[PDB]
Amino acid sequence: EEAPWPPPEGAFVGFVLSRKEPMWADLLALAAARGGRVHRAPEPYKALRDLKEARGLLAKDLSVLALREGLGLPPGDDPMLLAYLLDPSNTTPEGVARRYGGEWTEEAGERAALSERLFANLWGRLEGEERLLWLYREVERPLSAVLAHMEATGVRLDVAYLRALSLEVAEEIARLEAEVFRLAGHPFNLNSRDQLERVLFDELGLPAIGKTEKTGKRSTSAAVLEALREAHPIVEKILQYRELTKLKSTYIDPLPDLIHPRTGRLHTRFNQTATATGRLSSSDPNLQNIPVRTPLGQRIRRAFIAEEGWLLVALDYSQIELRVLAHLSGDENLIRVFQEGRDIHTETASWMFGVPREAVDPLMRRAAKTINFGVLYGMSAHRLSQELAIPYEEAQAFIERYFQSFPKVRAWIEKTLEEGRRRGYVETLFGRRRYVPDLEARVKSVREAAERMAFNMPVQGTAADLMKLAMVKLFPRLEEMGARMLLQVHDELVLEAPKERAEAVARLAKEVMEGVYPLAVPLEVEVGIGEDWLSAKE
DNA sequence: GACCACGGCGCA
DNA sequence: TGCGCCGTGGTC
Ligand SMILES: Nc1ncnc2c1ncn2[C@H]1CC[C@@H](COP(=O)(O)OP(=O)(O)OP(=O)(O)O)O1
Ligand SMILES: [Mg+2]
Ligand code: NA
Ligand code: NA
Ligand code: NA
Ligand code: NA
Repeated sequence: EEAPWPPPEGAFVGFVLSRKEPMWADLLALAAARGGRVHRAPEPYKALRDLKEARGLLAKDLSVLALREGLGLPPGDDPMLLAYLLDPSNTTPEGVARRYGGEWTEEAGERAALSERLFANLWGRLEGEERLLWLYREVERPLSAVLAHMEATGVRLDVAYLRALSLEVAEEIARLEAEVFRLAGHPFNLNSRDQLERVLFDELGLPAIGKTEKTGKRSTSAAVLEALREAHPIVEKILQYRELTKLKSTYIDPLPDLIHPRTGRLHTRFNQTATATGRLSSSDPNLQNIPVRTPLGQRIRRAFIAEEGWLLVALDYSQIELRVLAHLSGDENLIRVFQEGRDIHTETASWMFGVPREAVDPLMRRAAKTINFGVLYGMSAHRLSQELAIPYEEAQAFIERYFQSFPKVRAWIEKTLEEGRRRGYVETLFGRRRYVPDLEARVKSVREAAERMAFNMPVQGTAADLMKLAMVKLFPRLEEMGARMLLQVHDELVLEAPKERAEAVARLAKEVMEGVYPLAVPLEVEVGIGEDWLSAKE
């Protein structure tokens, strides 16, 4: 059972970290298991040099830490990836363990033994599941290596810039805070939604609109505040206060404190088994939700910069989820729009909601986007009218004139739900699965909620599969050009390239992304270059 | 000190 | 539709 370090090749690794973040963790223990024997490493760090590959639960995490120490240790087989492909609700080692025959403990040796056992059991369950096997070998397993390099590389942050911006925003916050209190006739904690509720609906005469989900309090959400924007001067200042405090507390203040001492850069984690649809997630810190939609947000984007002598290259799949819907549904009108190379939102703004596409004003185009997104998420005419500043009836029509112009989308949604009810799951173009039991619920509200989750997954998940595949293909090509892949934001990639190669890099990555997997419609990629994330965007 | 539920909101 | 993080108001 107990055998001296080192282990034979192909052994499963087990390791304990002082904390969950690979880039910040002390490696406390390092074990390995193979053929019914466990090898525990006398000194974890030195023991790392003996390994040729990290095979086991949470492989990437160990690879990231290895890369941190200047070791080129790649992640290989990971039972978590197998489990997640079988059922995307398999997101943690704790859960996967109890489910497939072990216990996730806090000891390296037991973790190595667990990894071996779980892999054997899980690999057998993936026999016959050829499409999931293809996903594992061709996408998830290789992807884990790409992600490990991204995590270890990190991205550069203009700290002094954010420090200065912080002091600016702090001053503006105090003005709004002072005004709000003037209008309230007294100070209170403006960050407390409970105290705000009292002030708005009880102390001021403002009418409550909706209520909160769990506790049933009168909501003070943006949707509610926006509707009361001209019911009282205090509202506008509260909306602005919300924006500034959100951005300051979430990005401006925390980010500078997260710079790594060795790298001088910011290192997120790209979670590979975290979502029900097949998307990645980002945490510690989350870099897939850096602001950009507001002025202040854009000034925050500017903080993410290229290394000196380098440029950022930002690549973005144009309307990918819509293109994927065109393919999956086979709707002629939708397919023709993309094949003719037309702006789908502009076309959507003419095909319905009047005419003609020579064209529509910009405010009309966002109207079309709202509809499209709405269809994507199964948004009711209610929330659509509230999202469109138009009477409820005006929204109902807009939704109908949509399914008139793109009939096969309707047929596709109905077909997807029917098959989901029979099989108990839905799938992406590549066969990635999400089980959706509640399609058979006897409570309409629950059932319908489940339906929206169900038919959306094939779209969101196919777009995720495509991006993942693209990253897998793109990565080796960048390596050979001396370029870096830094971040992924669902439909977008951010790279780093030497100034002199930035053009060549952008051209190559663009073409690699557009040709990732030919569909019934072309994939168009928009690319931008700049010294910071904002100026690199379009 | 850590952790929780909630409402709220940042991004795709 | 899918995430992860914030402060509040709390518990332990
Ligand atoms: N405000 C919002 N609300 C909900 N979902 C949103 C969103 N913004 C984006 N998404 C979702 C849906 C799409 C995706 C981001 O795509 P783009 O925002 O770039 O819209 P695209 O289709 O490319 O039209 P373009 O104007 O760019 O031509 O994330
Ligand atoms: Mg876009
Ligand atoms: Na991992
Ligand atoms: Na139904
Ligand atoms: Na989606
Ligand atoms: Na090569």
